[PDB]
Amino acid sequence: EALKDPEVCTDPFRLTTHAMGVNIYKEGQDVVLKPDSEYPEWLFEMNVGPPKKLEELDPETREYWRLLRKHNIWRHNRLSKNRKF
Amino acid sequence: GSKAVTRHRRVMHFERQKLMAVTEYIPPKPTINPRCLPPPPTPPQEETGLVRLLRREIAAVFRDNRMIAVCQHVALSAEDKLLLRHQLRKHKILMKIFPNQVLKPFLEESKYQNLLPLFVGHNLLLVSEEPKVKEMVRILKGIPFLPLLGGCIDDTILSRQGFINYSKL
Amino acid sequence: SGMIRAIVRAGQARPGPPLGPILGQRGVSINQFCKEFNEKTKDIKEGIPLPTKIFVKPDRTFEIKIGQPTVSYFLKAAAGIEKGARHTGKEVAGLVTLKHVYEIARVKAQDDAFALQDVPLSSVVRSIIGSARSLGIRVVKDLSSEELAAFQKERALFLAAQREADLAAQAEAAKK
Amino acid sequence: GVEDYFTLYADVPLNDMFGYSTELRSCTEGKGEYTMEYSRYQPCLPSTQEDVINKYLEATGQL
Amino acid sequence: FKTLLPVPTFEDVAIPEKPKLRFVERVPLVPKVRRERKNLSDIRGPSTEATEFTEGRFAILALGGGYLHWGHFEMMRLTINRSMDPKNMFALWRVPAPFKPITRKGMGQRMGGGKGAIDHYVTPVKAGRLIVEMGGRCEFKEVQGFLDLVAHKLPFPAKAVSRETLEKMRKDQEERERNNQNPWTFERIATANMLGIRKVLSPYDLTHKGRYWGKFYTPERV
Amino acid sequence: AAALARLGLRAVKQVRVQFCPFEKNVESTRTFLQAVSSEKVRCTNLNCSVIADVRHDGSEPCVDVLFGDGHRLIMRGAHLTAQEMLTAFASHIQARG
Amino acid sequence: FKTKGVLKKRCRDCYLVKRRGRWFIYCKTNPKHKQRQM
Amino acid sequence: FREVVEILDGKTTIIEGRITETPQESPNPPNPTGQCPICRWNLKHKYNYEDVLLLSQFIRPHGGMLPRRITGLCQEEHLKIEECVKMAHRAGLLPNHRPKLPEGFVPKSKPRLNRYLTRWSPRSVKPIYNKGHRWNKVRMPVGSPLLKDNVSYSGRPLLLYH
Amino acid sequence: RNRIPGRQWIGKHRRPRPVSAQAKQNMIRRLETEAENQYWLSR
RNA sequence: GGGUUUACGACCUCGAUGUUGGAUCAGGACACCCAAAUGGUGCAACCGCUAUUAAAGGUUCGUUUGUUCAACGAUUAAAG
Ligand SMILES: [Mg+2]
Ligand SMILES: [Mg+2]
Ligand SMILES: [Mg+2]
Ligand SMILES: [Mg+2]
Ligand SMILES: [Mg+2]
Ligand SMILES: [Mg+2]
Ligand SMILES: [Mg+2]
Ligand SMILES: [Mg+2]
Ligand SMILES: [Mg+2]
Ligand SMILES: [Mg+2]
Ligand SMILES: [Mg+2]
Ligand SMILES: [Mg+2]
Ligand SMILES: [Mg+2]
Ligand SMILES: [Zn+2]
Ligand SMILES: [Zn+2]
Repeated sequence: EALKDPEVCTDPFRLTTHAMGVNIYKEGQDVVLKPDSEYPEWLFEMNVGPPKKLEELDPETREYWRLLRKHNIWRHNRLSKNRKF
Repeated sequence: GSKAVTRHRRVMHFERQKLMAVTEYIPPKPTINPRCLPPPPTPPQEETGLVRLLRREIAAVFRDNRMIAVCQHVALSAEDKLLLRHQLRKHKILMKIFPNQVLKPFLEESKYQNLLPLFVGHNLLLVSEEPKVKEMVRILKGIPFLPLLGGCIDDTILSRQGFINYSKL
Repeated sequence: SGMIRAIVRAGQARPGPPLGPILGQRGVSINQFCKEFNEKTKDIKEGIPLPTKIFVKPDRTFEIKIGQPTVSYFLKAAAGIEKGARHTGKEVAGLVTLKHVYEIARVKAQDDAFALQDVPLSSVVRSIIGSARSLGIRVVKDLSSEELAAFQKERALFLAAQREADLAAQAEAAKK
Repeated sequence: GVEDYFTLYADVPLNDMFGYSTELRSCTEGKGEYTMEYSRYQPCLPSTQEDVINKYLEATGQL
Repeated sequence: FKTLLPVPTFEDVAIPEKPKLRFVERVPLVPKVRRERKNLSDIRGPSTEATEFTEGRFAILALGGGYLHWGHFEMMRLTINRSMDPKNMFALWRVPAPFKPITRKGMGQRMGGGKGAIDHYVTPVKAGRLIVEMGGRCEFKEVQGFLDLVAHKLPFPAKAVSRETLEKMRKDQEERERNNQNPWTFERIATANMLGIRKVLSPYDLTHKGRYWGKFYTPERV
Repeated sequence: AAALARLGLRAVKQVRVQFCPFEKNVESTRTFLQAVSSEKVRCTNLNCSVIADVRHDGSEPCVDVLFGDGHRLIMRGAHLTAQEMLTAFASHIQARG
Repeated sequence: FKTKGVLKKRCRDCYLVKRRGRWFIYCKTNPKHKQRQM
Repeated sequence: FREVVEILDGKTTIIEGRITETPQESPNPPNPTGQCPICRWNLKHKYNYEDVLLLSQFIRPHGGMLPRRITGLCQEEHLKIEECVKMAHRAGLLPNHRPKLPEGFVPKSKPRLNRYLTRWSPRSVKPIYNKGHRWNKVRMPVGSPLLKDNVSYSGRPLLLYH
Repeated sequence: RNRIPGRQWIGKHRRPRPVSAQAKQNMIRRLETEAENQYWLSR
């Protein structure tokens, strides 16, 4: 009762060549990496680091109010830490 | 012979008690109680970014698309709600939900004041381009307790029977 | 009876807890459920976990709905690290690429949740990025020639020293 | 466990394992049974250590 | 429906090192060998020092007078250090270590014979003084809720206040004392020596204005 | 809806609410309809049939509840409160069910 | 029942009622939360 | 006024709502500028437990109080009117505002003790056995403390405790 | 039952005798008289 | 909050308030031992633990010690 044993057989090379976790069935057939000539631009046009801030978003879009609601939830949770019930 | 500072409240002299009772505080009581007095002038409220975005979104909805159907949002399970979402996206007709506090004033200001009695309870706005009510009626027939209240198909407000006639047309 | 969520391996579905007593209290058999699960996941690589939903009816009958394998498992496999990092954000566990993230999104989109939700692959890619940053794995744009091994040797030294320090701290706590 | 019968492994001190046959079956309606064997030693807890020290003192007379 | 209000964000508040409370000694490093007299002027009257905030934002304000010893110090220290957040909150003392000695005698000793023996040390605290001052990137409701316990367990009546609360209560006090209706006030009577009431009053009443009586402080007396 | 969820609505056959959305007294009617069509009422019993009749010139909202005790509860709710309708229906199905 | 000077709810199901000239914290889920103001 | 009518016709219950005519407000109020009903009819500090014609305007036929959101009174006068209604009910006024029970009206009990200006409930007060001395006296409360701001034509304060 | 310990107006626990409206009015009248006196003694 | 032990002060008596324990007689308080009505329990029942209300009635017989206390024997519904 553990995870799959097959993990990074040739770590310096196979991981760079392609992904091995894509094959779920017992029939081993790993997919090719499909270099950048195949994947569209939205894959690279997204943030791959730390998220943005409420002081950086503009108060005319929807994600700004999403983050504001999330911060209000966090504030209410911090205030509700003295629940005696 | 007690100390100057004690714990038993150090019961005072009778003259000191009289002096305290005389020098007690008296709050200012006006002639007319200002509570039920005619209220002060209105402190008018300002519009916020959220209500501005809601107004802009409702305007864009009512200007761009053609089929704007109004239905009663039935309290169903989230799995069934997402299944209905998928069955509507198959036909490429979306759903939206707007708060009454922002939808009633916009509708009573615009030309759609004939929809006021429809937005009393829960509401759901089915938005579609190139209206095709046949598939909508078919997909709402599969659910018994989800009735179509009404809506507008190209600036033509119709009831459930009107929608049925438009679908059979 | 209702819905039960479970996460069991592909072919390692044993009739003991923490799966036995649940279906035992519900009413359905455990050996029968294990046989059904094994015969339904016999083609799956034994060792990987995948979520399943068991719908038990009042007549002690059960139906099974299996989803795509665990995204944590997908990320750990794509990174080549067995067990994720402890101090997320403070240490680096593995190294994946946007290509691998898009591949995981493509192979996991065919599930119940992302089938009911008509979302594009961008949403799934963002969810995979979030899960990877939660695991502590960094996601570089496009860097995989030898940097994977250059970071792997340092990560191996780091985990070896971490295990040594853990054993030392355990011995110290036992002696104190 | 196998089926409707879980087998629980645990490490319980012998000094506290007394009078367990009258409690296990009493809380399991008599359907439970247990088997044990001497396994290892470990440093005793402070409360029991002080208790057995006081016992030895009262046995030897002087505190 | 409800409009989303923004959350208060704190970034200029720098949490210093060692945010928790420090340890205080029951007896200082240089114990007073010469026994002193128990002056009550250190309790009678309003507090003159440590009446404003220095770096913190919340505080435990004492509306009365009394003594604080090692037991109360340990109680406050343990409670605050176990119920505070060392990552977002810091605390600081506003009262020094106990230095005033207190003399005691054993039971069975008749009156007189000389002074007793130094038993313990206490810290004199006047009315209107802050005891513990805390700061950080936290709100006011949680710190108030978790400091009301210490304020209750303190000997004198105490309240968990902040800059805003102290300013508000002082403004309310000034408003009341300036819009009071009766023309006769304790301060006016004591200063003019009306009715010969100086025979009953005390020379410190001329300054206390009938607000401080012994160790008790009633803020509702103008 | 929690009342009808915890009251055990397994003992009902058909519940139909006939109304006209273009009237001026349909608030309580639609509130009752949603309270009886909530997900909890559905999961309480699956053999029941919930029907919502929508008209345009009926001008008389009504609720018909047929349950297997041979009972037909008809409530012509045009001025009654939704809570009053709900509590009356609950009391009746609890007394006869 | 516990006779106290200051009553306070211990769970979200305790309700405070004014009866017999006193306050009573009654709980139906956990009967051990029954409090009575003295 | 709305009334719920129930009809039983062969295992079929018919519940219907019937709206009747209700009397409206008098045309000429003495002070139309006031927002609150009593504060605009200039009955503030004027009503008492004796004034039944004023208290009987807003009470359910079973002696119940009417909600503030439907009445429209200010909070202080609403509490005062609730106190006055309780005191009148205890004193024995409003005889036609009790629930009709033909099964319970037959077994007559001990005669109702004549009372008025009562503050607490008749079944929730314990008799004073110590009664205190002159300096520490257990005063017996009479009347509600909320009505201490009534106009006093005699000028003397109302004895709320005796 | 209620015993006043010690003497009635000397000990630590004295008599709780309150102040009355008569005494309040008397003190207010005396204060008004003294205010008039201290005004006449100004110029 | 009470004034039940010790101590604290010496206010009333040293031209007298006669001092511990037992016998008889008990009065009163409840901060209730039993008997009565209840709540909660890590209350399964017998045994238990605490809380509320309730003072009309009871609260044993013996060895030792002058003993109040104290240990022990036998009981009671209990030996406040
Ligand atoms: Mg003196
Ligand atoms: Mg305190
Ligand atoms: Mg005295
Ligand atoms: Mg005396
Ligand atoms: Mg005595
Ligand atoms: Mg003394
Ligand atoms: Mg004498
Ligand atoms: Mg003598
Ligand atoms: Mg003589
Ligand atoms: Mg007796
Ligand atoms: Mg008692
Ligand atoms: Mg008993
Ligand atoms: Mg007795
Ligand atoms: Zn509770
Ligand atoms: Zn008013």
